[PDB]
Amino acid sequence: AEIELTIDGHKVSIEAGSALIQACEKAGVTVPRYCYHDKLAIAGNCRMCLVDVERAPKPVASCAYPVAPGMVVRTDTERVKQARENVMEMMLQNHPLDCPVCDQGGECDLQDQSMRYGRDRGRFTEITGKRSTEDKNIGPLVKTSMNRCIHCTRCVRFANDIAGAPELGSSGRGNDMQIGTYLEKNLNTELSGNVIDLCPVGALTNKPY
Amino acid sequence: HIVSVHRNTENNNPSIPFEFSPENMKRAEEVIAKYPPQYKKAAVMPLLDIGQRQLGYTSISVMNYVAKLLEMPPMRVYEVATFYTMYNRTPMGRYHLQICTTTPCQLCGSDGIMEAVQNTLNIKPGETTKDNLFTLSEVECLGACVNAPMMAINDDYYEDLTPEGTVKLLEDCKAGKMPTPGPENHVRRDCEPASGQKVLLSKEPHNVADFLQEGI
Amino acid sequence: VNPADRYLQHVSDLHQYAKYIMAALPKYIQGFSVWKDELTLHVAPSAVIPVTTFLRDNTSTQYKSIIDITAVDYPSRENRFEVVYNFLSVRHNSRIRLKTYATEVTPVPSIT
Amino acid sequence: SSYPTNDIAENPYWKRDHRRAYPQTAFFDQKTVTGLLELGSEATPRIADGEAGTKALANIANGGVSFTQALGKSSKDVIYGEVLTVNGLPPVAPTLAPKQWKIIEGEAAIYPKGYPCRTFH
Amino acid sequence: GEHALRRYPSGEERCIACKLCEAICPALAITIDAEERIDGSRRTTKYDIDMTKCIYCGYCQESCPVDAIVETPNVEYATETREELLYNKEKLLANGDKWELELQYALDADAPYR
Amino acid sequence: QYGGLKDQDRIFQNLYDNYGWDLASARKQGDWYKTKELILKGDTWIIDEIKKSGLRGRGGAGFPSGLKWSFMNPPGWEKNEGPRYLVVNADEGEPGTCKDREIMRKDPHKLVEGCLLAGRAMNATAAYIYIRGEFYNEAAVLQTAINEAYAAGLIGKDACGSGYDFDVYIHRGMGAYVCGEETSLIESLEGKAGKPRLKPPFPAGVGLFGRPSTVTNVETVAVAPTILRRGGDWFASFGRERNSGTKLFCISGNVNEPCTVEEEMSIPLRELLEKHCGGIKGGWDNLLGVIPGGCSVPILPKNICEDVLMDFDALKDVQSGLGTAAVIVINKQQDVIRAIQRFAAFYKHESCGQCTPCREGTTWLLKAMDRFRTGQAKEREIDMLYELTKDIEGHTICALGDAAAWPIQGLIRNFRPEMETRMKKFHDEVGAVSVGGWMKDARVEKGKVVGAPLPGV
Amino acid sequence: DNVPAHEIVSGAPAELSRNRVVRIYQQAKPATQSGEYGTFAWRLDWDIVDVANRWENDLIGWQSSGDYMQATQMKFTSKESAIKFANKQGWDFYIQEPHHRKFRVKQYANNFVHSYGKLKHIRTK
Amino acid sequence: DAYDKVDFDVPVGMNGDCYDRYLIRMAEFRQSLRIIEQCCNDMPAGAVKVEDFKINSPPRNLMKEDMEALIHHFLLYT
Ligand SMILES: NC(=O)C1=CN([C@@H]2O[C@H](COP(=O)(O)OP(=O)(O)OC[C@H]3O[C@@H](n4cnc5c(N)ncnc54)[C@H](O)[C@@H]3O)[C@@H](O)[C@H]2O)C=CC1
Ligand SMILES: Cc1cc2nc3c(=O)[nH]c(=O)nc-3n(C[C@H](O)[C@H](O)[C@H](O)COP(=O)(O)O)c2cc1C
Ligand code: SF4
Ligand code: SF4
Ligand code: SF4
Ligand code: SF4
Ligand code: SF4
Ligand code: FES
Ligand code: FES
Repeated sequence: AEIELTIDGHKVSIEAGSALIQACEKAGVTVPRYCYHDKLAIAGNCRMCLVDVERAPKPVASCAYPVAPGMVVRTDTERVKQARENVMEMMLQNHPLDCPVCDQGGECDLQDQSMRYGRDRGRFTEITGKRSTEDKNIGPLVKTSMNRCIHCTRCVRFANDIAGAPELGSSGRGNDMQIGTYLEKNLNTELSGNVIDLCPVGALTNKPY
Repeated sequence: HIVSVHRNTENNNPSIPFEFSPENMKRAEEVIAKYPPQYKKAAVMPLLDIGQRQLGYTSISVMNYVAKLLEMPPMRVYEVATFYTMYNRTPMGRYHLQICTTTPCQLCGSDGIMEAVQNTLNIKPGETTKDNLFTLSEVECLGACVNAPMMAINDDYYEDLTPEGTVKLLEDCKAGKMPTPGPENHVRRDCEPASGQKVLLSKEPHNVADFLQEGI
Repeated sequence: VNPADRYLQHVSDLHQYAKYIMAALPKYIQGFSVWKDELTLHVAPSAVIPVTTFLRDNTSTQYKSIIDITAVDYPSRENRFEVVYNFLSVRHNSRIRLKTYATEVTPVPSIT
Repeated sequence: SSYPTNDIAENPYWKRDHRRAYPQTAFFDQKTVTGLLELGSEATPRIADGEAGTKALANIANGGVSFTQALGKSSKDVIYGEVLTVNGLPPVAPTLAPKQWKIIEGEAAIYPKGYPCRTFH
Repeated sequence: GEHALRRYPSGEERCIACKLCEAICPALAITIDAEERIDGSRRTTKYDIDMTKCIYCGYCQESCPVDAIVETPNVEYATETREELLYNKEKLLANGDKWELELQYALDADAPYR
Repeated sequence: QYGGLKDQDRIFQNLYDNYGWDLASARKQGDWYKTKELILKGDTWIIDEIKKSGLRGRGGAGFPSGLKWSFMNPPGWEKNEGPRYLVVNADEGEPGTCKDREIMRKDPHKLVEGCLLAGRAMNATAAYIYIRGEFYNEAAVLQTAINEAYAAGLIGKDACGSGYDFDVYIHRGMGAYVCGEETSLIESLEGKAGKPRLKPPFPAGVGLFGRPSTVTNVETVAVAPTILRRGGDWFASFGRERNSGTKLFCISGNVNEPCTVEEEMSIPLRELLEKHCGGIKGGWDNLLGVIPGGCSVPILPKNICEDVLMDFDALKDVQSGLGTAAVIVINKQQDVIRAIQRFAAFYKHESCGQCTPCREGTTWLLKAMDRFRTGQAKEREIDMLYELTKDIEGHTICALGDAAAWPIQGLIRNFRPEMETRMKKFHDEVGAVSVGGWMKDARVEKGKVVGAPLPGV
Repeated sequence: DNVPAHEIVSGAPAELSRNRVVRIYQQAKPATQSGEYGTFAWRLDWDIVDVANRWENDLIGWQSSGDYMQATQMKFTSKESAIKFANKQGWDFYIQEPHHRKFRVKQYANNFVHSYGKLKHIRTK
Repeated sequence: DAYDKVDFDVPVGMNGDCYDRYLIRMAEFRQSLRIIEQCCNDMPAGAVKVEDFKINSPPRNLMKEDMEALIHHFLLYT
């Protein structure tokens, strides 16, 4: 049945077992995110949605922390803001300076949430430079610029679970982890066009457009 | 780094057929038996190991054969194979020199061992010999730090090394003969202080049965 | 430094002043708002002549200079337009803002 | 650039993010001024604890007391301290920076004595 | 003064159709269209400035992230009919080619202050 | 005084391999003497002996082991049908840690009996021992011993005749240090890439194959049969309160004789070193610092490490931890910054790359450490680096990020003057450096950066 | 109910209230972004006219228009307010009721549920 | 602004006719010259625009090297 908890002072009632981010959304509190999506499995790899709950010592992933009776949640603590800035700082470290040429520009979540929660400037000026990633050909519909991938696995989650096209996945480990097919294979499904909308950054893009 | 893209060449190509030898087959049955019947995809790692034993390296044909055998989509097998570093996706040769260069190793001369190997074999750590006969590799901790200077060939550890001794080990390997199975030019039996045993100097071990909790 | 911090004591003073004004004309003043150094009085359209006279003419206020008059179109409200009056008191070096409301057919009393 | 704003190691942007620490606009209607008159203020309370305080807040927020009755019940201490000044005089229109004028005369003036234009400092 | 579209030393255009100049222009003077060039580059296929709407504010020049649109110091281009004042891509590139040296003077002088 | 453990009190005599690992030799040691009656006794008795013992996970977590196995048995455990499971973390990979290798190679049967005993405590149907892959020969050793145990009938469908079913298998991981994490371990066993899951759900509620499972270090399971036989109070007698028992202490680095021994907990450093490893190479004056526990733990300075104690508590008090008790000593001849940079390279190579903080932060830490190793940096970049560590610490999915952040913080806390001297060496010696290692004529030309050293090309 | 023509005191052309249809709606959650900040206001904009919407000038290639409302769009705080405004102006309107995401409970642990039968699909993470 | 850091006088007429206003303007010339000189003598160093790139655009040398600055520039001008 429906349980009760408080989020930023408010009182919000939600079905038991739901994720904390569903409660926040229901209560009118905005939480940043990238990897979470309403139609996809929960992933919790972007770490953007951190919040503080009094029981936990460290901030918790809001998309994957189940709600419990009497839970007290603060989304506006100094620690939370510092956490969002830290996460964004790390996210943009290897992101290419491609906005004037990225099709996502003007409707990019990385832009909007960097502007809303990130720092005004950057600290990364390394003479070794950034990481770069090969581009991958996955058919005539979805153009790929994989330098921009932030590894949210929305594309993988959708292609596997929703459309049943398991050719998409993540290869390698650590920094060199690449989304792709590991060999030249088209993303062949009649629903492929949707990874264009799911990819929060311009990594996957409409090719005829 | 980690290469995470496969590019088809005439060798290491999907059309190349790879099948398990009958002994390797029976072994594969035996290894799949260990996991629950519905969860038999858990056996991909041992099966890929078997493939890399039968054939020199983990080729795309091996990955696809394993994927067919466990009725998994080959992309999952690709993710597994590329995630684990002990999977060798390029061909190598008969002996695979693996220097440990984590801090305990360097604190006792793994740079000297590394130089000795590189002088004997001009090749860089990633490269292999033009004879294919040796392949070098810089590796993280191999789990024997008590013998800080140490190395592995294919499966055997060789520890407490010396540059003047690493060269000699190398030429013994080059001739074809294996000098010693023991880790070192014998100075210790593999874990005790060089000054000999300081404890456990008893001719026979004490039975635990002499000490009883009375709880039974 | 946060630039709003310099206004704190003055915001308190404006609050006290607005409290006095409401207490003085409870028949007219529907409410006030205070933002840094700008005080606003909200009045109904019928209250404009009395409140403007009190502002212009009371010894403690003396808002002798009309600065501007304008309207702001809020299409969500039942009364679209809100009419704004800004006054200036050269005697006291202070400003005040007075709001009313109107519609496309109900007029406001002129303060000419 | 200016220190500490250009520092690479100790400035989190949210500590110097002045746009989003902006002062809210404080709206006071007659009910709120009532509540201030009866129940006092956070700085100097005139309210009882427990359910009594909450119910007093409630019935003022419902309309139990009007503003005029509020003023009538209001004692001498509260009127003088919290509506007028402690001396009973009304408060003067506040000024942010009071300016004290001085008139410059003689040689330091802009124009000599005859002209109808004076120098205020 | 008048507008001109710049090239890279290699002679490839600098404008990559990012359309920030189009978005910032306070007079809505600029009209741009784009698509994948045959060699795969992101380039413009139409770039017009209506010189009779422009207010010569120089925002378009502050905006462009590759210094492609610039404003020359040229003021002597008065025309006898209005249709000559509707610059298309070809005209603006020709202006860039013609004024590149003076543009380099102004850039060398002011770039540290932008 | 703590230390100087009696040879009779030593847990396993076979550390030194003189007696042998044969099943008959283990019988001589007394293993499997009383398994029938131990199994017969109720699981509550096993877990309660553990609670009396105060056993805490010596993999490094330290979460109380008795309570941990308690969570495996919820009140309505009977309702949740399906196989309960147990898992053993044989995947030691912590740089400096060789204890578990000694445990599996020297005393294999103790692990299998402890697996059965703990599984009885947790009502597990089967066990999986997850061995790292470079560990081949002792994987064979363990498999031989497990075969002996099957053939004797002590492990199997009829365990010692008690009617309690147990199967024990060997799973080999293949070169991924993140798989040591319990949840990455469970995933790798399941047949995926070893990317940890998020907790909650904890392994007990949802674990291996979706079934309730528990992941435990090998030596904490290994000590369990001897603990049960000899009693909890005897085990508590050794080591101070809440830090009780005797642990393996692999010792490596710049000591005169590197060693592997077992010893009472809460022994002093100085005594441990000089008694077991012939002392620091060059004597106690020649000591720069010591890393108590493996690479994941902040390094100790010379002055404070003289009086420090080897329990969890004292090391946590001096702002470090026991970890896997893999002490690494560094003498004054060696460079500390080179060692810490190598640890950072290790963590960069070891991140699974799932969560953005770890994935993008380990590489930043490596890039900064190279420049500090050459000195190609400004002195404020030290404080910048500290904040970079704090970007990672609390925000990752698993504790690999914590481990990545910690060694650098220890380095900054203790050896910042060394970094400052090396930066002066870069400035006077080579040139003036801006933030991130750029220099006056450092530019980009025809695809590369020319004009500057570029550390870590 | 609806103000007829010729007692509107706005002075707008009669054609606006005679043969034009406005539409009132809430903006849909964009599929490209997860943010929802634009979706709460009630927009009001005019349905296009066939002949006068947009043509191409035969000189510089621009988008000519004869519809003077093609760019106008009002914002309202609520559906009833928009209805009242359109009625007070005499505009024929249509309401497009918004669509929202149906709530469902999402558990991270659901990714690891034990399967008693054959696996329907290999989740991968 | 910096009207509190600089010294100047304010001319005030008395008859309120065209001639007084002319005198006032003519003396405001002088006061403006005084203020200009003071600012010429006291111009300090530092930034000229507020140093938060969420309000004012970043310098072009950052915009072409730094990711955050490029994002903020893009958004500010779009
Ligand atoms: N053994 C090795 O080679 C290495 C081990 N480590 C050690 O790992 C430690 C951190 O590991 P973590 O997994 O992050 O530790 P942790 O503090 O999260 O504890 C891990 C265990 O806690 C148990 N647990 C805690 N609360 C529970 C609850 N409410 N219900 C059920 N189970 C619960 C879990 O079952 C889990 O296995 C460090 O202290 C480090 O020293 C790290 C590096 C190497
Ligand atoms: C990166 C990483 C590696 C780990 N490696 C091991 C390991 O090799 N062996 C181990 O027993 N625990 C390891 N752990 C910790 C275990 O996952 C788990 O938390 C616990 O310590 C093992 O159970 P136990 O110590 O209570 O017996 C590791 C944790 C992390 C984050
Ligand atoms: S994906 Fe977004 S942040 Fe990255 S370049 Fe494109 S618009 Fe900019
Ligand atoms: S391509 Fe897009 S959706 Fe896929 S992992 Fe990268 S950022 Fe996420
Ligand atoms: S100068 Fe101003 S009006 Fe002209 S094109 Fe540039 S931004 Fe637009
Ligand atoms: S801003 Fe510059 S680069 Fe972008 S479209 Fe305009 S001229 Fe081209
Ligand atoms: S912290 Fe590092 S190792 Fe752990 S899940 Fe995240 S990326 Fe992988
Ligand atoms: S949205 Fe929750 S961690 Fe990614
Ligand atoms: S440091 Fe080389 S094996 Fe451990």
